[PDB]
Amino acid sequence: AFDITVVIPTFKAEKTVGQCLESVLSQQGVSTEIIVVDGGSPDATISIVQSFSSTNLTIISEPDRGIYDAINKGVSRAQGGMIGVLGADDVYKPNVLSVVKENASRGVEIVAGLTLIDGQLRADEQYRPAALISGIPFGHNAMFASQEAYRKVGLYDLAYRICADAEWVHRAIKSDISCRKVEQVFVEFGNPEEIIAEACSVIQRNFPFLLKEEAKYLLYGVRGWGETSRIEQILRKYGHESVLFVTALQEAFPAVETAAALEHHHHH
Ligand SMILES: C[C@@H]1O[C@H](OP(=O)(O)OP(=O)(O)OC[C@H]2O[C@@H](n3cnc4c(=O)[nH]c(N)nc43)[C@H](O)[C@@H]2O)[C@@H](O)[C@H](O)[C@@H]1O
Repeated sequence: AFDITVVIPTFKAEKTVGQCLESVLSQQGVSTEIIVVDGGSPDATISIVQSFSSTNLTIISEPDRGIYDAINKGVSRAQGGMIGVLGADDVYKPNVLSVVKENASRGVEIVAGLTLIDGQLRADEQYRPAALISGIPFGHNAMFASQEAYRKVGLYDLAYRICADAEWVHRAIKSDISCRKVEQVFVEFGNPEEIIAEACSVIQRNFPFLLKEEAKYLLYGVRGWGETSRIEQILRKYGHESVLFVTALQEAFPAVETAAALEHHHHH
């Protein structure tokens, strides 16, 4: 019934929710449903959300198990053709929703754009198997996914409080969900061991034969935070387990092509 659904999880968002909503309601060229999933804010959040045009805006306000629980409730109710998720500290840039509608017109399942963070572009990676030894390849708040993409992939895994976004996109890649990356900014905004722990866990969900430290090595290698002289060793160790894994490494690290060809030849 709507081109776009925007799911906005909120808790105590009074300082910025107005700006968030203004970036959504101002979007021209589309019909947009907004679902605000509030976790029981005691501040001005609900009143401010109510200060906007309510025609296509639903407010859920009730306790939840966190951001991704709230997102799941919103996604589950969404009626739009493409579904985006915006945090209250985020803004969509002008004309972004019309750009999503235009770029979704041939039936791609995910349309993702660029993200501006503290005035710099997020260092995005390609949506491909190489992302499976990394994190989320684009900003989650720059992502729009269709009803069918959510039906096929499913919901966000609440076990991940930091990286459920990455884990969902990794599932999309593994499920061969189609994706179109648009080279335009869609969204603007401004404990490391826990983040690293979750990111390594997400990678092991793709490749369960990896030790945590090997998942970490691969993540740091693809992101450029660490060295790569052990990639070939990792490839020899596990290549036989999974053609997807061999593919992921040869994409991430094209210099290991001669060794990856050898894994393919012997095992796949
Ligand atoms: C929206 C998500 O934000 C993540 O940023 P991440 O710093 O964790 O989370 P924050 O930026 O602090 O909060 C994100 C949004 O969720 C709301 N919020 C925070 N906690 C809760 C909660 O317990 N329940 C509900 N209903 N709302 C909550 C907050 O008001 C804000 O709009 C991204 O990493 C994800 O990719 C996605 O963009």
